[PDB]
Amino acid sequence: LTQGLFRGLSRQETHQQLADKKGLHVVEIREECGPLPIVVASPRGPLRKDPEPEDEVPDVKLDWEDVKTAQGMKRSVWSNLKRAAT
Amino acid sequence: VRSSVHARWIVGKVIGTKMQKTAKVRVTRLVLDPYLLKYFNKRKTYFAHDALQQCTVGDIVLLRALPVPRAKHVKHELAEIVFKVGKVIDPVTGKPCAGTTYLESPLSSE
Amino acid sequence: ETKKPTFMDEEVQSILTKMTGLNLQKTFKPAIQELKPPTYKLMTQAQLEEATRQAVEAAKVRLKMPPVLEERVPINDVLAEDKILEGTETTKYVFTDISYSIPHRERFIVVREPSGTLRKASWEERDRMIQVYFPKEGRKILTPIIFKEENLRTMYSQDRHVDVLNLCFAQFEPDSTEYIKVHHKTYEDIDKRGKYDLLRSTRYFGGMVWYFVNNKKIDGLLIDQIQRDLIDDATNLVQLYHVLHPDGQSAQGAKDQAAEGINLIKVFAKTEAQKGAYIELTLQTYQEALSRHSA
Amino acid sequence: RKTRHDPLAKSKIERVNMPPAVDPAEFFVLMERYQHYRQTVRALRMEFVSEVQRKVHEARAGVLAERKALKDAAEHR
Amino acid sequence: PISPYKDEPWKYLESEEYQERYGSRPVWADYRRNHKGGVPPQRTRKTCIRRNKVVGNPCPICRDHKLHVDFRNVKLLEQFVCAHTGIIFYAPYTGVCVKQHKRLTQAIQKARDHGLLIYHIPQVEPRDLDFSTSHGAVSATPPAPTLVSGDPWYPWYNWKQPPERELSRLRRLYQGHLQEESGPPPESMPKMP
Amino acid sequence: PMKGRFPIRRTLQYLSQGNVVFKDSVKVMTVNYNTHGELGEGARKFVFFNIPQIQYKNPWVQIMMFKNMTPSPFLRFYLDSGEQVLVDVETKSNKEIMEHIRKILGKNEETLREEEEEKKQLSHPANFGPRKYCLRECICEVEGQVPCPSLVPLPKEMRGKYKAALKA
Amino acid sequence: KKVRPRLIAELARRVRALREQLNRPRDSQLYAVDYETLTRPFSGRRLPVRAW
Amino acid sequence: KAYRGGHLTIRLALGGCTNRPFYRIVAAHNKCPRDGRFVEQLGSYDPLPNSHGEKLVALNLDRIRHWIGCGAHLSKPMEKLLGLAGFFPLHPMMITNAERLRRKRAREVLLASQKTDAE
Amino acid sequence: PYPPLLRAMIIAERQKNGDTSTEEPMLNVQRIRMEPWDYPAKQEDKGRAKGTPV
Ligand SMILES: [Mg+2]
Ligand SMILES: [Mg+2]
Ligand SMILES: [Zn+2]
Repeated sequence: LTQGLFRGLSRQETHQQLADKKGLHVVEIREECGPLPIVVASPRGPLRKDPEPEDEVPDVKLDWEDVKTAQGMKRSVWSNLKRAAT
Repeated sequence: VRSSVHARWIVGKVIGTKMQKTAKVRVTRLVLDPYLLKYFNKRKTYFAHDALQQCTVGDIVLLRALPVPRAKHVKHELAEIVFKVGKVIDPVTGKPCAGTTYLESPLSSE
Repeated sequence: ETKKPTFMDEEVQSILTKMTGLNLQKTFKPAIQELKPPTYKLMTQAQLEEATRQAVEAAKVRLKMPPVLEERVPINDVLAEDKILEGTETTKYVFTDISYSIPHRERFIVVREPSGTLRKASWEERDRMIQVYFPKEGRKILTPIIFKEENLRTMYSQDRHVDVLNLCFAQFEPDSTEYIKVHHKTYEDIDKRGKYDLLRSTRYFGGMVWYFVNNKKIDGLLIDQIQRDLIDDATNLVQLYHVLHPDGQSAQGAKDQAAEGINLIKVFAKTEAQKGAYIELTLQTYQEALSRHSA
Repeated sequence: RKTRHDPLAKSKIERVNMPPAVDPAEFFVLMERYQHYRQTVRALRMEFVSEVQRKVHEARAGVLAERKALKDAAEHR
Repeated sequence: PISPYKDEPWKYLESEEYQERYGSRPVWADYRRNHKGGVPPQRTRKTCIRRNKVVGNPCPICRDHKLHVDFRNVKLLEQFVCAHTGIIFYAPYTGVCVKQHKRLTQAIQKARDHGLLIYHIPQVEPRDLDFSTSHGAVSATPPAPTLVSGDPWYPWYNWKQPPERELSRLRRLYQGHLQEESGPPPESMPKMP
Repeated sequence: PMKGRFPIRRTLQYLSQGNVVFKDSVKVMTVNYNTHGELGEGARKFVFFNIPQIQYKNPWVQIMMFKNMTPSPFLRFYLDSGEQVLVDVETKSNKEIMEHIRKILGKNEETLREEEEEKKQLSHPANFGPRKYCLRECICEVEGQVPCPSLVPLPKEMRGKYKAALKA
Repeated sequence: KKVRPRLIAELARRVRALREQLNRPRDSQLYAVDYETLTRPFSGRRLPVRAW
Repeated sequence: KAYRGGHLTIRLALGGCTNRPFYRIVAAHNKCPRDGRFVEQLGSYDPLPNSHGEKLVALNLDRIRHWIGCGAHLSKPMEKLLGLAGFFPLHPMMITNAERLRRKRAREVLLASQKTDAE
Repeated sequence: PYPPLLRAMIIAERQKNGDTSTEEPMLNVQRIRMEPWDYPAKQEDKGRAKGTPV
């Protein structure tokens, strides 16, 4: 668990790194901030003019636990329990 | 217009012609699995009235609900044979076909 | 003949909107509420501008100026006076029609008095009864103590004049007496302390200007706009005052001198503005600063 | 409550209910009131029935209802 | 003990004594509950003080007698309100007992009503689409002819004396079961002097 | 991870994104498509992606699909009146197929908006009852009214226990 | 959908209906009244006081 | 449950708790329990005065006119609520009880006067 | 005359629709054929006592 935790956190991709790789702006959308587009990272080099291909159906692998929780089908007496501040 | 039969229009596949003036038709519907959220075919057997006994085992038929059930289990009648078994006529072009190849070329009649 | 323009007229709407200004930062300020993990999108320069345009469009809807209404006439109407029921009941009965497909200003709310007289419910009673059967978020059946003089002055001391207007709008109807008093008291505190910038880029800015023009007290607002380099809005303030007061010294002075642009303020400052000397000094200070930047 | 098959109580075998004494003046005035009140309510009831019948007919074969039916059929073709 | 800051609760948080003890972090930061198992009970103790006696592990509010829960003590209440969401932490989060958490909830609500505590106030849409007041429900309906003349809305509302023959008919119909005949009622409701 | 390729198809979020709501006339929809051929590429994607969306929004419409029976893919709709609607889908993307059937046999946005408003009238805010059906249970929840005796005890004058004692 | 029929329920229903016609009470029995006690001997119910 | 005969009736269903009466105006079958199944609730009635000294009555007039036109009867207390609202003419019992109350208080005045005058 | 609340709503409906008239709405109670309570009823529709003797 300890070695796994440091492995993933070391390999996370920052927004600035993603913007540089894709050559595009990374825009943050916050529900609290409404529809206001917020630029968190911009590529230092040339900026691409062609938009990313908007795939109608993304081919990504979904964890069943996340989907089941989202649909409310996951009941658990041990979830969302009130606990001390961390 | 009014009919007591719940299933007004249904399309199924004939699985038996062993009864007089009645074709046993199997109807499949897509039913959602509550947990897997994937649709699987659910098959129910319907008896259809066939006056001319022109149905053949293995074809696709259209069933119209009778105003009243003429028998205990016969509630529908043969409306139109959508796809005859082995003698399918392509609705788009009107030419006979055998699978994905036209038996008669659509360019024969321009 | 000649009719004075109303608050909802397009000429007034266009001028007030330009005096409000769309600030996407303030119009969509990060609110302190329950938060969710934000989503991220990879957008080009063209898409980012389009997203900015949609935020501008959504800002206009949020910045729609509420209509301004006069105080509603109190309802004193009697449907019938049945003297037979006099003294039989010690408590009056309030009847509210709760039919769903009826506007809340067209519902028959009647009160059966202990004297036996059947009368229509007053405005204060009608608003209270509507919330009972058709609750609205943010509106309390009992008037909150926030609207007392001491509590409101506390809000003013904290520069939260927008919060007061938000609370008043949710609780009281626009034509209610309490709605008018709270808005008018809020406007007076703004003018006294020169807090006009708080209501900028808000849907309530237009009402503040409308209150000031109708009382010929745009002297404070004109000073603030000039000091913030808003001459285009400052000129529109003088022009709007002239439109709503054709028979005035400033309005007649403008016609005689054919003043336009900055000259309009000078005519208004000398003729009708109470603090004309301060306005002239303020306008002179801006004009000197602008000249240096021109060179 | 008691059913039809439950035996009658013994204490109420000899029970007799005496009708209340009648005030001649109040009885006649009140009797007229019940003949006027029920006349007005029945007239009100007839109007309420007609409104319900009219609303059903208007939704079934009203001018506005039939106009939508022909409009949808025209669009479908 | 008698805290001298009871009159002005906000004075305690500005003293040098407060800075030495808590510092720049909330009062409940160093408090940790004592319970069995890894999952704490979903409800804290009902009260840390019983009959003027303090339990062995007092809650952060109860452990300091100089901390007074009052709506004027705005700085203290902010420590129990999430600065990013504006909601009030539940009892297991901070560790305060149920009695003091209820006192905190009332104090926080009281502070918001008076405007002493800053909270998010959403912007709502107007209730009525149309503001016209010309409808008869809110306007003055023309009076009925009966109302103008002062007559009852119906003729049978008032008392009308029955004919003598009709009264005799009722007496004959109800012989031996007759009450004293009643005249017209008083025009107005009497009152006790 | 969820089993199968494109696991998003088996989520309620994806199935509720269907914009095609068939009219009351449509009863049976039959899909004939070819498993192979570049021209029938849209038909296969329509079955793979859009068919679950259509059936979810139209639970009472029978959907039966036939594979490799005709040289070209097509859609057939059987209306209640007896009219049979034929749609050609050859060399058309699944998005184009989705929009075509919606245009000819799907209810417009105006009709769908009207239907939702009818359900709003069913739940009347002024009604009192269980939380399942009504917003409030008792008039005591309305502020300004006499509160529930469980929370705030009533005065002895308003309680029947002391009404009889005072009288007798 | 087959359910065990209740022949006796139908048999008892017809028997009760038939007996209520064959053994129906007559007006002389139903409406006889004992003028001394003002009660009907058929049912033993007292007549209303106002009818005495 | 299909009762034998019966009809719809607009009546008051008692809610609330002990010593806290609260009536919901509902349109239910005649044979149904007082607080049992109902077809449609048509309003509410709070007999206890609130902080403003008012008794709140809600009358879904559009639905009330609908059910009355469908043959629904009215309970006697409901016929008095409509009379108080002016939707219906005042029930004769309300007028009659008003006259009786006036007579009752008129006799009390005479008794009070005699006590003061004689003694 | 209409009851006070009903008359007000009917008159309010006229003003909302734009109709302007001072006529007072009234109920056609002429159709209502009030009958004496002692008027004979339908003996055909009246039942009969049961056959249980005492
Ligand atoms: Mg009658
Ligand atoms: Mg009739
Ligand atoms: Zn504690």
